[PDB]
Formats: sequence, structure tokens, C-alpha cells
Amino acid sequence: MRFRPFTEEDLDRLNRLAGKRPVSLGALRFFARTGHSFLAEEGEEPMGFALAQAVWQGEATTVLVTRMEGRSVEALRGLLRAVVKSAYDAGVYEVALHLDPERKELEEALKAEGFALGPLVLAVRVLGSR
Repeated sequence: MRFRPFTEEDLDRLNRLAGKRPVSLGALRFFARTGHSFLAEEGEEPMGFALAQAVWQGEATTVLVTRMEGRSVEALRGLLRAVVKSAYDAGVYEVALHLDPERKELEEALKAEGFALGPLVLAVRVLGSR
């Protein structure tokens, strides 16, 4: 298992991991530039990815993970660790992401990597695209 930044040449790798929610090249390019996004692979096989960016919240920075995918707890843990280290080296105050409670592997990985789960819940109103 290894963890590294991804580039445009990794589009197919990320999309092999993305299920029915593809990653566009535009999204790949944005996230490759943040310094907080990574890909996991076991040998040549893609095993996970994390898309994240720094968000100023007025007094401090949160690194917000938009998306994480992973085929094993090990992959997810290592991605969490890479995101956390990129946040820590940059003096970022916290790392946040949204957990779907049915994703049991991610729940296990978050806990193992020292994340507090809840009690805040995501409230969303979808307006749609032009």
C-alpha cells in the first residue's frame, strides 16, 4: 500500500474507484492543486482516494474532505493519515468530513485515526444547476 498525490494521468484510476459518482477532469485538476488530496494504491491497483481543500472559517482553517473512497479499512486509514499530516504541516486547525453512517469501513477508519463522530448532522438544501 502506498499513498501519493494524483495527477491528470490518474483520472481512470480515480474513476475505477468512484462507482456511480464519477470524477470529472476539472474536479481532478482542482483537487490535485490543494496539497490535501491523495490516492492510495496496492502495487498497481488503485485502492482509494481523498479529495480535500482548505476552507477559512474566520479564525482558523478547516481542511474539508469533499470525498473519500476506499476498498479497505487500511486504504481509508492511510488516506486519513495523509490528509491529516498535510493539514498538520500547514498549521491547519482541524480536518472535517461527512460520514454516511452506513459506511462501516470508513466509520472504523475515522475512529482508528482519532476523529470525533457527530453529534452535528449535515443539513442540505439542493437548488440545482443552471
